[PDB]
Amino acid sequence: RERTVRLQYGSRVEAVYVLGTYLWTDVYSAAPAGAQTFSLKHSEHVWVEVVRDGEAEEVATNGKQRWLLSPSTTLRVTMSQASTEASSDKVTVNYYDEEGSIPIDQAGLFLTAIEISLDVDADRDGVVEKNNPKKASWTWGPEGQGAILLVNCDREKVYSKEDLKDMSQMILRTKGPDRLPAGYEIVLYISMSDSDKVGVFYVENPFFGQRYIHILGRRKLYHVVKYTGGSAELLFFVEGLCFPDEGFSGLVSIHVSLLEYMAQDIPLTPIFTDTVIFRIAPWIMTPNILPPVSVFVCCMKDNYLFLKEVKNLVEKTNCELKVCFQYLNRGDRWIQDEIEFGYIEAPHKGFPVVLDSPRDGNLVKELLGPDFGYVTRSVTSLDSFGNLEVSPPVTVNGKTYPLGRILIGSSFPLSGGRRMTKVVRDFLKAQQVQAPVELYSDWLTVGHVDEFMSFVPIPGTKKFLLLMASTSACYKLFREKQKDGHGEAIMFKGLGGMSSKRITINKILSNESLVQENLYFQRCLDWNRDILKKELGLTEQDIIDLPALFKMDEDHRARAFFPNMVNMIVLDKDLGIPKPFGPQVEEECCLEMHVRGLLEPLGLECTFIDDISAYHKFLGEVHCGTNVRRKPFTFKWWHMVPSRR
Amino acid sequence: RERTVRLQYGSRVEAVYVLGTYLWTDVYSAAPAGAQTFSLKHSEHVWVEVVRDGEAEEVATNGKQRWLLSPSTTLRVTMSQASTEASSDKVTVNYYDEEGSIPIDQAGLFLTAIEISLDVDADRDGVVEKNNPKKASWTWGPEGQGAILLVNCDREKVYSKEDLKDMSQMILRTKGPDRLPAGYEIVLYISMSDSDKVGVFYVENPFFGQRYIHILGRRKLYHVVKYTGGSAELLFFVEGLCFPDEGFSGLVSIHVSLLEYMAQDIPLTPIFTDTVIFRIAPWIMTPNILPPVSVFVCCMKDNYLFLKEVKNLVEKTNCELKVCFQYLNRGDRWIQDEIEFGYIEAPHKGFPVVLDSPRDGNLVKELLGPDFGYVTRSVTSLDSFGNLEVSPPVTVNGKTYPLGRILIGSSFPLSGGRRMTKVVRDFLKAQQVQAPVELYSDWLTVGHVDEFMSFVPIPGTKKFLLLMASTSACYKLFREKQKDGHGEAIMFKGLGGMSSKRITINKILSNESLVQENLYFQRCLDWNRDILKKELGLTEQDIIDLPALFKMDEDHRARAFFPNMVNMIVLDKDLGIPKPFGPQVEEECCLEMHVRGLLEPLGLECTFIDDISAYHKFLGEVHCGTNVRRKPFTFKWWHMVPSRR
Ligand SMILES: [Ca+2]
Ligand SMILES: [Ca+2]
Ligand SMILES: [Ca+2]
Ligand SMILES: [Ca+2]
Repeated sequence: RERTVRLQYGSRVEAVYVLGTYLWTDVYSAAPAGAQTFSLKHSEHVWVEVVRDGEAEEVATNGKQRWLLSPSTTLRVTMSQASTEASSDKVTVNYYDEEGSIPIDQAGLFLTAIEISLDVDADRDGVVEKNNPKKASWTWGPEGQGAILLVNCDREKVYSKEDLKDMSQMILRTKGPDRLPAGYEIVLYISMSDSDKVGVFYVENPFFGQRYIHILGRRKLYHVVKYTGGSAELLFFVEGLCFPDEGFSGLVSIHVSLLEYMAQDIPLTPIFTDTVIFRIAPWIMTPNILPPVSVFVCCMKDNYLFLKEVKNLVEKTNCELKVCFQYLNRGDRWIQDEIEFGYIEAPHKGFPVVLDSPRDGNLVKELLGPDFGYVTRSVTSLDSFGNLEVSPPVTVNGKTYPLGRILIGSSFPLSGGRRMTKVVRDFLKAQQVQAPVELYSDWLTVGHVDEFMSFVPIPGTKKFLLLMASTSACYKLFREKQKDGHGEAIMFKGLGGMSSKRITINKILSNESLVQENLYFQRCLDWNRDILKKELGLTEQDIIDLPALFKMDEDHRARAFFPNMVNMIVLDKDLGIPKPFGPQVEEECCLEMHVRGLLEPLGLECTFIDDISAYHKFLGEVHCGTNVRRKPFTFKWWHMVPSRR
Repeated sequence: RERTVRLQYGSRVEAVYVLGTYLWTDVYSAAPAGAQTFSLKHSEHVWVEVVRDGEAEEVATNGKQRWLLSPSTTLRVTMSQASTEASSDKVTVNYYDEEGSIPIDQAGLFLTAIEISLDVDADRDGVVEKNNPKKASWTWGPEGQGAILLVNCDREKVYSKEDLKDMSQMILRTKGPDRLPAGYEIVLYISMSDSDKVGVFYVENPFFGQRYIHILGRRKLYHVVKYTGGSAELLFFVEGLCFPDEGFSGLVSIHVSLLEYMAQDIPLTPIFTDTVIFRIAPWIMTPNILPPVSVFVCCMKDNYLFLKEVKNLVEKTNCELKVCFQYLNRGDRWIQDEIEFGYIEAPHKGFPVVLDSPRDGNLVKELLGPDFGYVTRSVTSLDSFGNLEVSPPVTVNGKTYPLGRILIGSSFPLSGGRRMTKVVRDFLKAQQVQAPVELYSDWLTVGHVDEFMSFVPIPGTKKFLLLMASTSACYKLFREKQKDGHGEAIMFKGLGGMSSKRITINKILSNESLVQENLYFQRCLDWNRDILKKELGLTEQDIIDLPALFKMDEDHRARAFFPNMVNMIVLDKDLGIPKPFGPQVEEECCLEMHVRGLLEPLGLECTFIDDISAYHKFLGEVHCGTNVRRKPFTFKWWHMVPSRR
């Protein structure tokens, strides 16, 4: 970093020198007319080279050497240490005419050397290293570098060092004498565009106590920073205001400049500028294979079997159970549909962050606990978080997705069908590290991917399975039981509001239109199976089909005939599975027995959970919801190398 | 690419098979209840494997082999050649119960195999290869791949193959029997977002002649494509509608799908989809080192010396001269300020493309010739193309910029000064391949980088120089001439409207405020010198300083005292340099002689061009403009690897 400083014809030049740079100095312009040669002297801590046509020669502090004056003969000036009060740092040039050895004039350069570095933790260990030479760039991957910012997820003032504890540190390190020379100041600044992406806090007046003031952000694009002599550090705390999105990459920049005062009405000159970049950490979703921490449940207060059975399930684990009831502004599934658990992470810190999309809007929301960051937002059913899932880590065609891939239900491109809102799809895409895939959920009345699919770990391995609803599996099973003489076996036993229908296996198998409707739904399921296999790199060995059955509405879309078992609580080996209420054979539900026969040999332990008995019947709607909060991946997101956007 | 096709319990399944895929087939669901084992037969061109728990075994066309029925025992079906009218492609499965060897039922799969591939020239040689396996991705670099589109720069109808000659080809290649089976169609489509980025043309009815119809673009997101039997190719022509910009990466996608008809009011199912991506080629600027083709000039019709001298200059070269006059809607420099020559290139074709920003707006604009593509657009003087330059190819800190870097004049970030409009800055940035740098032009009244800087090739080498205006150089020269006894030497000789001012070297050197104003301007120049050296990787050996002098206005901004020599016509070794009208010493302009002494030893040939005499004086404004159209770089832009955006 070479900087231009010219000796002034007929005056001394005084300049601040910033360590890490060096000066090239024109001595030729300040030479009086008619002068021929020049010599120079300089102080102990200034290094001076004479550079003639690109060839550099170090010069002593007081020599008598002379050089011909010439536009192509210049000085190179460097200093390796900042000035103190004991410093007189200078270079003096004397000029000579053709005749005689006594100087006819002299021009000089008086220097004050200071160290200025805006430092961040670019090497991502949680401590702010000195002047990381890569701090002005942000690169992905294990060898990648540059500092990370967390969004402030907790929804002109004064803050202590406690309130800012979760933000990122940025330190302005300086070294120099008691004061900057006359006409200089130091200024921290950001662009107008970044002003809604970040905020920066600082103690403006530490003699009055440490009261952190917001100095950069909305409406404040610059802040003059007071210079302290000697070795000094100013500590700033930095927060992100928003996640990456359509139009925002996640990258922001903060600058510090030493500015020189020219004159009134003249802008100040940026003598030196140092830049750090941050990337705001993306919101990341947790798949079913990650260790469960807490199980969240919502239901009506009187659904007693559901609560007892969920509690019994969780007691088999080390998880905590959190019970929530219904609310005026929210659907009956809201803990599943309106709330999504995810996390954010920086080298120094991370925490869980909940996305909230209340049906009727927000009316206070925690009630979820202080441990969570919280982010709240013409909508269709496809906008629900029931329509959002994420796969376990996969590798596809040699490309690794170490954080898994987000799955979103949609309709065929030319179908004119429903689609999750663009703003939410754009958000998920912009987080980049989960590389989302759209599935086809629009053949379902409600239109949620969690109605037809889920993932479970295979106990005692690092592998997993895709679970798919299958109508073909159900028809096969019922046809077998009928052939076995079980055709009169009744479903919905114990649901009094279903009894008059007297639904048996025979009655189901003889309903011709229902058969055709379910062949079609199987085609819809299989279309998904194929996308999942392609985009997750799965084979048929990775998939288990659970029996399901649907009825068709007037839009030709599906709703559950009996509860969808695939939407289940996965806590490692233990699975809470919705109780299907299937046909009773030998006083056991043939659906429950079939599912156990598929899952148990893999060491998966099945517990059927009754969420419908309290309602006396089942019309395709479930009035309860569950959500599991999980430990984040061990893999650090910033070690991923995502495809070029 | 594995696709799910199930045998149907109690019916035959007919399916289209697309080459490049294969089917996995469930035979277990179609088995009657109570059946134990199955066998199979198949035709000559269908390959069938029995896959038991992931282990695959090829099966003969007619064997007697039997396998136990089981959900985990499936078929894998592949075909390597498309069907003809002579084909009967089929797989038949027979089912058996426990007792007896005669089949109790049979299910079968009748196949029609077709080839479908949407092909583009992804390997960038100008010919459309068959099914490039990378055609759905776009990667930069010499080993990079994916197809390139040109914007249509020539500003519900019918077109011949002639009008579309400059667009990109895309070919849908198919192979199959006389017709698709009942209930299938083929559809080309694009997203709504891409609908303003592209257009696609096709002959809908070739029996009526080849009349190309616009089938995809604004308002048309899909087009049903007629299937022809046998080996067939449908030829599409594709055009880009716009350059990359803020919010548009340059990437677009086109899809073709085989859709299956389900039933009325049911959306059609996308059985197979093939995708090609295009990148729209960026607009690229030509630096002064590229070979000149044509020189464009504008002036008033009576500036005779300018025209004669420019003509004489161009006659020393092989370039063409194009003379343009003044227009009601345009400034006097418009060929320089409102017009910018650049080019676009695709593997098959490229041409020059002019950016047009008329002062008062457009009132027909060519008049520049048919050989050029043409693109026309609260503005300040910084928005002028006089404020836009591009460097020769450089390497900086090991990073190559094989196309050079675009340079744009601006003001200091905190200055509240003028800045080129965001839309234009965003455009230049989005082209990506010239990686623009902002300089400081706002200390100039007009505020154009071309007032203070330019580039010239060094004859007989591959190197170049940066030319910088220097007030220090001028003061040095005048002080020498004064010391030499030339203080009364007069400037502006022959300009009658300057005579009464009687400006001499003495009069200039004694004006104290003008000295201080020009020291300041030199600081502005040097601030630029430093940015240029940093961002272009230049040393002091790459720079020559030309003497310049400015006067200051009420805003503290600079205008030329005498014509700025740095803004010059560079045609290889020959430089048209504005005639400065400097002080006469020994009947030669000391400015002209000084400039010759700097440039000539490098083999640069200097010609001074008088653009001001026709006006009788010089107030800082130039009434003529020039622009040089050049050959594009030999380096292909798509071979560059730009930084992640
Ligand atoms: Ca660190
Ligand atoms: Ca969810
Ligand atoms: Ca090709
Ligand atoms: Ca220009």
